[PDB]
Amino acid sequence: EVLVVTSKVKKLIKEKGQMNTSAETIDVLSKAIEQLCLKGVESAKADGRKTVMARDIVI
Amino acid sequence: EVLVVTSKVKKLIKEKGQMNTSAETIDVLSKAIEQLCLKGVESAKADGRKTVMARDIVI
DNA sequence: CGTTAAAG
DNA sequence: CGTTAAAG
Repeated sequence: EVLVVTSKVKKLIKEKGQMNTSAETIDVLSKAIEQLCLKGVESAKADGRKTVMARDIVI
Repeated sequence: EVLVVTSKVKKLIKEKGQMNTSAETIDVLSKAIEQLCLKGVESAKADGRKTVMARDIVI
């Protein structure tokens, strides 16, 4: 379910912008990781590989 | 440094694609979270808010 | 040691 | 910020 380290995302946002982070922001970041991983699976399989690589995460 | 839950990203990729996940893939996912959070800070500040919200993470 | 509760 | 879970 939760694919981001909430404490570290909040520490980064507080330190860089002096701002809080909503529960829903954490949810969007987790869903974003999920979709990157699933599209990374498609890309590695399309190339016949058994490993998702950095080049499979299109950003 | 590491903003993704590595064990859960690897579990997701293994379960969904029967594939391994490279060290460099985890690094790209962490860098992707970092850039989303920093762009989220810019968006919330531009709107004069003290909270990064779901609508500040443009995907 | 990051997450979840709830003491101060 | 101490307690409760569970990632590393």
